Amino acid sequence: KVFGRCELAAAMKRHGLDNYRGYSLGNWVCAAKFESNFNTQATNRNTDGSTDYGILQINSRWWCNDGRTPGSRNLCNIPCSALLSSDITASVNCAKKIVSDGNGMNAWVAWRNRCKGTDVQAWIRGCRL
Ligand SMILES: CC(=O)N[C@@H]1[C@@H](O)[C@H](O[C@@H]2O[C@H](CO)[C@@H](O[C@@H]3O[C@H](CO)[C@@H](O)[C@H](O)[C@H]3NC(C)=O)[C@H](O)[C@H]2NC(C)=O)[C@@H](CO)O[C@H]1O
Ligand SMILES: [Cl-]
Ligand code: NA
Repeated sequence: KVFGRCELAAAMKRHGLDNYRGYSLGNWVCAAKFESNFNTQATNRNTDGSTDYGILQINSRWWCNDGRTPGSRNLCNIPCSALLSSDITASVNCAKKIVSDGNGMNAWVAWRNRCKGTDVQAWIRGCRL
């Protein structure tokens, strides 16, 4: 599923991401835009053999199990395929765990390079909400 900008914003707010750990809704919408272009089915292979999954490109080395990343961990205790559903519930719960681990949203490289410090409130402009 390719979400619309305001559609994803309302979904993220309903699942409790608005201001979670002090990060406003626009930050999460911006991060999703540059990580996956709002496509829930996005997948990307890393050089170390791990894979990134879903709307927020969560990594298999630490957070989920895909059965093909030898030596990995599974801190969200969930199959990586569950992060590709049209329903973003699993991705949001895991992202809540990730952002609390110590380095905040710097866990997402695209957020650090393209969203951090910018006028992120623009990403929720025009949405009823
Ligand atoms: C969205 C996503 O999956 N991003 C991936 C990053 O999570 C990952 O970076 C590494 O993440 C781990 C787990 O959060 C970091 O470990 C933590 O380190 C801090 C101190 O910096 C400490 O508070 C924690 O104890 C420790 N957690 C543990 C041990 O469970 C680690 O610092 C990150 N490594 C880096 C930044 O080099 C990167 C790299 O694998 O991939 C992203 O896709
Ligand atoms: Cl980047
Ligand atoms: Na794993």
